[PDB]
Formats: sequence, C-alpha cells, structure tokens
Amino acid sequence: HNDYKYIIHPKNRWYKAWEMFILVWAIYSSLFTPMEFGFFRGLPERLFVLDIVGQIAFLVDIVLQFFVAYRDTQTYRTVYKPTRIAFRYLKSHFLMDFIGCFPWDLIYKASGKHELVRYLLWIRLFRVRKVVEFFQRLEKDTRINYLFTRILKLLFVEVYCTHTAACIFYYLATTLPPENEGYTWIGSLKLGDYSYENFREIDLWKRYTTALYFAIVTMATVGYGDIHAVNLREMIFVMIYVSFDMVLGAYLIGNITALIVKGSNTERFRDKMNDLISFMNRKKLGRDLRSQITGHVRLQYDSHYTDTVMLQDIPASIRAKIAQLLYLPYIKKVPLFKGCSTEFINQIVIRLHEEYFLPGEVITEQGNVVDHLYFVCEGLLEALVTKTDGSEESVTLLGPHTSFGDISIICNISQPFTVRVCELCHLLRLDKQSFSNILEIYFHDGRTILNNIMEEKESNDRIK
Amino acid sequence: FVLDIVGQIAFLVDIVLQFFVAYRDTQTYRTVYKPTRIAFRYLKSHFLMDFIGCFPWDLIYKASGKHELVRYLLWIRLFRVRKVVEFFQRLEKDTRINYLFTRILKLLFVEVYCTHTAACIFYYLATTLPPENEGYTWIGSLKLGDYSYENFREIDLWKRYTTALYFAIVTMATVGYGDIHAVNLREMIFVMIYVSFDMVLGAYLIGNITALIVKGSNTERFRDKMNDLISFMNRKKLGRDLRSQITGHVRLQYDSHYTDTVMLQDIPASIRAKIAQLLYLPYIKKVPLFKGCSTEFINQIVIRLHEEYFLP
Amino acid sequence: GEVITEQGNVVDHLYFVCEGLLEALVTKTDGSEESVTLLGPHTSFGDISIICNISQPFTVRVCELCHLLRLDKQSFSNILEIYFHDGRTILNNIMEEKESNDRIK
Repeated sequence: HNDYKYIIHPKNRWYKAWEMFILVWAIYSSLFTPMEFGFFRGLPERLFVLDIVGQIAFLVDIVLQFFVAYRDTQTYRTVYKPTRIAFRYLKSHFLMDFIGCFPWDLIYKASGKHELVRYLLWIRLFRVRKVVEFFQRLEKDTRINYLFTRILKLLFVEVYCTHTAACIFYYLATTLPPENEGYTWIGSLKLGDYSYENFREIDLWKRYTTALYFAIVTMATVGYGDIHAVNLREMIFVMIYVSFDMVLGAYLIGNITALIVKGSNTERFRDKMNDLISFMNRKKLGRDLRSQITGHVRLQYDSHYTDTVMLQDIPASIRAKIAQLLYLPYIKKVPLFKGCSTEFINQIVIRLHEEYFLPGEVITEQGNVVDHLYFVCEGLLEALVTKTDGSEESVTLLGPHTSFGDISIICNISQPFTVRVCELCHLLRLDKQSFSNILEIYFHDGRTILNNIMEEKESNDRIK
Repeated sequence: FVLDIVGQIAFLVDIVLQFFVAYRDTQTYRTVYKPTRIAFRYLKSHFLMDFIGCFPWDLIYKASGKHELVRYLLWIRLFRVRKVVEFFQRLEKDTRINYLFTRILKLLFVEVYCTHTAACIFYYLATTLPPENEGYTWIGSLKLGDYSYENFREIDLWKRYTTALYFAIVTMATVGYGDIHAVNLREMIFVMIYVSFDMVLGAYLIGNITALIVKGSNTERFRDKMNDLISFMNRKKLGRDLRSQITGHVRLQYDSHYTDTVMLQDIPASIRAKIAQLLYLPYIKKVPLFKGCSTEFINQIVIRLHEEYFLP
Repeated sequence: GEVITEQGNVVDHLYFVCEGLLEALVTKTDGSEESVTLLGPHTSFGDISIICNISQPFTVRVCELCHLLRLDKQSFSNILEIYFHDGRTILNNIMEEKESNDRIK
C-alpha cells in the first residue's frame, strides 16, 4: 500500500500543520481583501511585500493540493492516484485558487490604475473555503455538538459579512468625488466636535471603526441613526445588507433554539424528577422512601450509569461483548468465583447489571430472601449483621473485588447480614434465579464455589 | 466610605466561614467534616479571587497617588457573582421551579448585569477623555431636549447613571433610539463589542423562552390529543353520550397519569421491589388465588404487576 | 457475526433467510460450538421450535451481511389455523427429511 509514495497522505502531520497555517492565512487574506479594497485604491508601499508573502503561501498551497491524496467518497476510500487527485483539483477549486494568487494590487498599479481591475481582488474571497472546510471538519468531529459547531459557523458568517459590509459601505463613499462627499454617509457624518469629512484623508482605522460600528448597529439592527446611508448606492447596499442580515440573524436564533431544545442532562433529569415526585405524591410514599428514590435518581443522572440504557439498543451479542470487556476484569478477581471455567465467568458476566448506591442505604436486610447477588466494584460496604442485641455487630467491611448476597443463595438460607453503603458503590447485580440456572448448567464450577466458601469459612468467623 | 469598608467585611467573614464549612465529597458523597480538606478545597479554588477582591482597592487607589491602573482591579469584585451563579444552580436543582424557567431568570439576570456594567463601562470611556475633549465623548455632546450634558462630570450621579443605563437598556433590546450614541472610537469599539454580545444573548433568551414553550405541559399534550379527538368526533358527528365515553377514556389516561410506572424502572431493583411491596402488596395479600401462600410468592410477583385503570 | 436466536430460548419468530449466509452452532454442556449447517438464500430457521414449542435447538450466528424476514409465532399460528391443509403440509415438510430428529412427537 506504499505505492505512489510520491503523494503525501492527507493525514500526514506535516500536511495537517500546513492546513492550519493555510487556514490562518486564509482568514487573514479573506478579512484583508475587503479592507484592501475599500480603504485603499492601491496598496500603499508600506504593505509592499505583505501581499506577496500572502500569494506565495497560497501558491505553495496550490501545488500541495496537486500532491495530496483525496478520499473518493464514492469508494469511501483514500484514493492516491496522481492523475485522479490532480485532475479532480484542476476541475474543482483550482481556477479560483489560481486567479486569486496574481499580483492584483501590482497589476492594478501597473495598468494605469484602472478601478475595474480591483474588482478581481474579491476573487481572493474564495480563500474562505479553507475556513469553511475547517468548520466542516469540526462538524464531522464528534467531540463538538452538532449545533454549536453550526452556531459558531453562523457567528463567523455574521462577523465576515459585517466586515465585508463595512468595507463596501466605505467603498460606496469612495465612489463619489470629495465635492459630493457630503452625499456620502461618512462624509456627511460628524459625530461630536470631530467631523468625519475628507474620509479619503482620515486614517483608514478611524474609517474602518466607523464603518464597522455602522455595520455593527445594522447587524444587531440597533441602528441608532447617527451613521446612516445618505446616497442611493448606500441605500441600496443598506437594503441588501439589512435583508440578508435579517435572514441570517433569524438562522442564528433558529440554531440557538435548536441547541437549547436538544436537551440538557440537567433538564432531562429534572423532568424525570418531576414525574417521580408526582408518582410518590400520588402513592403517598413515606418521606424516607421518597428520599431514597430521589437520591438514586440524582445518582443515576450524575453517574450517567443510566447511559447503559443506550446498551439496550445495541444487540445482545454486542452487549455481552461489552460486558465481557468491562465487568469481566472485576469478576475474575472475585474470590467467590476463584478458579472457575472461562465459560462460567462468561455467563455470569453476561447477566450482570450495574447499580450505584448512595451512602447510608441498606442493600439487603438480614433475613430478606436474597433476590440479587452483589459484587462490589468500588466503594466500601458494611456487613453490620445486626442481631437481637448484637446490633451493628462487627463487619466484614466488603471492599473492592469482594462479593455478598451469595452466601445466602449458596447456603439456601435467609440473608445472613444487613449490608449498608459507606461510600458510592458500583455494585454489580446478578438475579438469584439466574445464578441458580448457571449453577445447573455448570455443576463442577459450583462445587468449586462451595470449596472456596469452605476455604474462607475456616478463617472468616462470620461466614464460619 | 463606610459602605465600602463594611462591604469588604461581609466578604471577609464569608471567607472565614468557607474555611469551616463541610462539603459533600464528589467521590464518596459524604459530608467531609475534615478541616484540612475543606481548607485545601477553598485554597485550590475560590480563595485567591475572594481575598484579592476584598483588598480595599479604593483606599489603595487613593493611597497610590490616584493611579487608575490600580482602580482597574476593582473588577475583581465581579467574581462575587459566583454567589448568584450558585444560588441559580441550586434553584435549578430544586423541582419546585422549572429548569428552563430558572434558565430564563438566569438570562434575565445576566441581561440586567450586562446592561448595568455596559452602562458603567460606557460612562467610564466617556471619562477617559480629558475634561476638555468633552465634545468628542458620548455624554459630553449630549443635548437631550433643552438640557445639555456639559461638564458631564459635574451632573448628579443619578442623572449620569440613568442616562448611561438608558443607552445600555435601549441598545440591549436593539431599539437603538439614537438619543444616546457612540461618538469616540473607544465608544464605537465598546458599542460594537456590547451590541455583538447582546445579540447572541438576546438570541439565547429567545431560545430559552421558545424551548420552554415548545416543551409543552402534559396539560398541553392532553389538550392536543383531546382536541384532535374532538375534531374527529365532529367530523363523523358522534353521539353525545359516546362523545362523553371517549372524553372519559382520554381523561382517564391523563388524570390517572400512572404512566410514571415506567419511570420507577429507572430505580435499582431493591427500591423498585420496596415500591411494589408498599403499593400493591396489600391488595395481593388478599387475593384468594394465592391463599396461605409463601411471602416469597407475593414479594416477587408484585414487582411484575402493572397498574391498569378501566372505565365502566 | 451477530446471533439471531440463542439455543435454550423459545423461538417465537420464524426467520426466512433471503440474502447472505448464517451458521448453525450447537453449544454443549462442555461449552463447545459445532457448526451444524450454513443458512443461505431462500432458507429458514425457527420453524421446528415454533411447531413443537421447544427452546431453540441451536444458536444461529451470522456469517455474511444478512437480510432475513421475521414472522411472529403468533401470526404464524393464526395463519396455520387458517389453512389446516397447508399446516399439515408444514408438518410433512418438517418431518419429511429432517423427520423427528428434533424430537417431533
């Protein structure tokens, strides 16, 4: 697969860093071309090399995009064929990328300073495709929300349209002799004691700030009126800008509303809390029970262990593989199942359910018919084994990689001790009948379990 | 002056209290009473800012020969909005008030805050210019009606503040009345930043309100279903008594709202079993079919029961 | 690679394989899997389990990208009661070459 090594991968870190550098210079060029257009009729000598240092970079970019492997979405596969990738480029995003790299400033300053030449400077706006592609890659990225990478896209479109609008606004003023500059928006503008007359002589940044401020109050349609369109060209551009901006701000509100509607885990949890509060109130559950249920609901939304509800959709076989990738580590260190077959542990793992328990919760009361066998995964439990007068008696202090609830099922007796939760515990659960059925399938393994119970029985006095 | 001094006192005492207040461990969910861990938690976060902000910055400024760069550190006292943020989060984590309604109040408080501070920064930017370049400020050139805001640093505090806040509020709703507008380049830049920020903030406000309305009430969904069926009942012109029966079935489905039985399924099996054993167990203990049966029988069938209400 | 039916459960879904290939794996008490047969286009599984109301005789795993057509046992039973002659034909089909190898009594 090393054939055509002459073509650099489209993942090669060097070419990715080149894309980042091109992205930065694309942002600069696409934000400077409008300002190189309106605010100068010919780049002053100060920026002489700057624009050159621009074009050369994109020149290199052009060349690189002829030697970059392209993923054929038709095959969904990274195609490396030099003719395929090169011809593809040449018939898609090449013409603009080439015409944008001419010395348009130098061409204009050489061609007798003919204004219509500068209107080819806007060809350089096609370098915004780098920014658009960056936003496409971010949208493809799953770390970022789908809408927030659209909200950022529309924010960038707002910013870019505002900047180009300011530059075109000032250009409308420049398209009018100083004698008629009183008919221009900035020429007629005289905010405060200072007058914005002779905008041609005014510092470009002052005009840029003024134009941007005007475009800004148009963008949010706050629109004080201090700076307004006076000519007809200015009234036409303000009309176009205001209409497009109305639509685009409506799309901004739409995307923010979509993001907000999507749902917050805080909000989803609050809704299920409301439903369960209604449920407890209607059934007049005791305050203690209410507290327990609410506590576990909050724990469910916080531990996000509820997200195992997503597992329900993933098939049972794949779900079992997930269980064998996650629960199996904990199970193979369980002393209860010391030395059982891979198949037996496979079944036990297959029928496991996670459950996090809040501190101060009794798991099973002493004597309660054990309906669920509990492996400890994290946290600390207390086997208080409360008695008639030996209440809160000495405990085994069930820690990680230990198991309880089993003694009773294996001894076919009543729950030998009460279990109280000391810290947040990742208790794994096996239904009692499921355990018994797996034991019916696996006899000799069950005998081994009995043997381990005896081995620790001789030592551990409580299970003794 | 006194109001400043006592001010920091309320915020110094609080710091002391934060060194002696218990918190729930994020891993063991237990109220950690240990003073060492409490103090280390404060020191790690929310200490440096609270203390720095408590320094008497006004007296430091007046004692440093009136250095404005010192006064720029007053904004550290804005990190005292953590208290409001925490209060809003706690209110959001109480079932009494809707989540999105709490967010609407959050955004409303944020708008209040951003307009107030925007007004204060706007007037500050007016005061940056020397008192002789007043004509080039936003307030120095104001001439509302017959009153000219000349020598703007000599008007009553509340006239200046209400003027600036007038600007801020009127631009926060994008009214842009134009009565007050930016004149300086610093004011233009600030207005641009503000306006652009409140654009997104108002969009988020409309988003929250729209989401709160789109996530309609269960009453609203009942009205949707009931009106759909009423439209049906009118299309086919169904009889009044039967009309009442269908309305009764819909009203049963909702006024019962035992659908929350599906919701208890989001509970560990132990507490779900306790729900069953406190709710349905008394009825099942009386059923004759399970006469004199083991407690185990009931205790494990009740978990499998499903509530169902039926009309005559 | 997925599994349609697991041995030991009562199959209430008669799946007819239309496209792709599956595999029949029998799991034993020792824990071993035997590849009894491969189910390709225009094949079926679940009919014996539904007819005799037994647990699934063998795990049915997937080999190639599979397109099957599931049919509910309830609906199937209703239809077989619709056409008692074609139901007897179904019995004859299951007992014709497979016969009572799966304890058909």
